[PDB]
Amino acid sequence: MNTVPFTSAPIEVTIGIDQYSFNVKENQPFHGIKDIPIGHVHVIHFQHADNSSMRYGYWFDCRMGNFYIQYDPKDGLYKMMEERDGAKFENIVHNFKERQMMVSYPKIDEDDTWYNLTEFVQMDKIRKIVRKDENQFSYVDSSMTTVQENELSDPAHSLNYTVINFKSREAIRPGHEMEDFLDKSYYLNTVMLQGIFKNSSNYFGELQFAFLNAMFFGNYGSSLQWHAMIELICSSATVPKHMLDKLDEILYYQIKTLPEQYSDILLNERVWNICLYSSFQKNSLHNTEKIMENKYPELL
Amino acid sequence: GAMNSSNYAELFNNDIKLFVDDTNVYRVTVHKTFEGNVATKAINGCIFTLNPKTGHLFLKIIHTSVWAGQKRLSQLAKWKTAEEVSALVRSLPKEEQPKQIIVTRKAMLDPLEVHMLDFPNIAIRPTELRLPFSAAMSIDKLSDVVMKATEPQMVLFNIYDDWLDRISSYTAFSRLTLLLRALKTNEESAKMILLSDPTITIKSYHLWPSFTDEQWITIESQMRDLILTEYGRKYNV
Ligand SMILES: NNC(=O)c1ccccc1Cl
Repeated sequence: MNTVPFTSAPIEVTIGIDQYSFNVKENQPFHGIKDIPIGHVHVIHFQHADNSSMRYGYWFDCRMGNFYIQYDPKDGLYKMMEERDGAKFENIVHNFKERQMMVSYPKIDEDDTWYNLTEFVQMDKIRKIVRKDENQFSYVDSSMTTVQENELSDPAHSLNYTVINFKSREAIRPGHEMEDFLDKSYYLNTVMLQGIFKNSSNYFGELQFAFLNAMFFGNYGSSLQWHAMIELICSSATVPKHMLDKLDEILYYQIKTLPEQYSDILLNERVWNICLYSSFQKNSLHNTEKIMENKYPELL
Repeated sequence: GAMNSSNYAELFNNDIKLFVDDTNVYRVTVHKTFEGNVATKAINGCIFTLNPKTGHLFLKIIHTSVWAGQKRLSQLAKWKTAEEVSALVRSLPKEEQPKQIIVTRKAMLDPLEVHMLDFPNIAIRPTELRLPFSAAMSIDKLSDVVMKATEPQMVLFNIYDDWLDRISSYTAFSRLTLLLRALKTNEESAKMILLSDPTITIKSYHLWPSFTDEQWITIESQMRDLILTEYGRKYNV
């Protein structure tokens, strides 16, 4: 179990830790979060009480270093930092725990939700999507755009997701125009899986990370990326059986976890109806279609 | 974006553009089988690709053999159209390639865009105009060459004959669409109108009859009467 201590909480803020969130009042005696499960990536995120504009946050893995949060009054946000002096850090943490100024990451023991939403997400891959190589953790916010968005403007603050574009030369082989546009298997299996991602786990990991940035930061480009990666699988006639079964599980938990009230802006009606009812894989997402129909029958 | 009444004169500026109409690509006759089921028999088709400024018509004849052993022919027909348009642009010298290609039905947008990915600077556009190009097979000289074809074949026509010697492209296009609209609403009456007077002939080297300016006004008036009429007979007004 690991700990992300806070220097202080000078401004009122809603703090998220994975799928949990809690309110901290201005200058309340809050010194961080403890009992964080080792073995998963985590995201700690912020919405200031005064300006609900700009959700923002940090992806991190506690196995990769000792991290803490410190409000910056010049830039005006809670920043993640790394403490290199391990003894300084253990001593700081121990003192804050003895004075019980830390909230406890509140995992129910039956609950595999976070694992199921991050099964394929690795920090090393996050740091290639989010380029800032002097830190071991990665900052994301609501307004960051994607590489493909900037093509259609600051490349350093971008999300470098894999560009997917169904009407592109990459996606369409000369002489197979109709075949490849109507059955995307070539583009999924040869171009993307074998060529770019190397395996399905890296593919699912980008997909999961895209969903998580869409849901926690309302990042619109991430939501385009999640839907694009789903649609590419659903629109391929030929998909390994193991990917389909895993895809159904992944989407199941994503749909389960989405706040009900955010479904109107995070769920693309065209992509879902196509994926569940028209596509080659319309019969292969049983869990996902059952939860979608019982929870959001409106969209369909 | 799309093409409509507000930007109508763009057709006749000096940017090369083509209309593509796919409505006669896949043509069938529906009939009963001995068992009393229904079957289709395909007949030859054509792609109607037209430079509205010059009148040049690239008529790509679609021989029924291209459907043999294929499934989902209506969908394949859009992609075959796209493939033949893309082959045509590539066959044209660079300075003759269109800057825009306007499709008369929106289902052609994606098939054409995909086939023309190599040409990022050619705009593929739809139109809100209800153009009567499906009636192109009511022109005798075009129907004849299509039905006689024994193999795939492209013939290059000029749909305006020599009208551009006497009238502008805008007026020529307006005559052409009025003639085709008429032939589409009442083919027999329209053809009766165009050929009643045996003294006006179709030159061996012309699609339509050799009307004077005055006779063309009479003709044009008679086609408008036909189109308004049939609109009564059809709607009872
Ligand atoms: N009739 N067929 C033609 O190819 C033609 C050639 C020059 C001008 C007009 C026409 Cl109609």
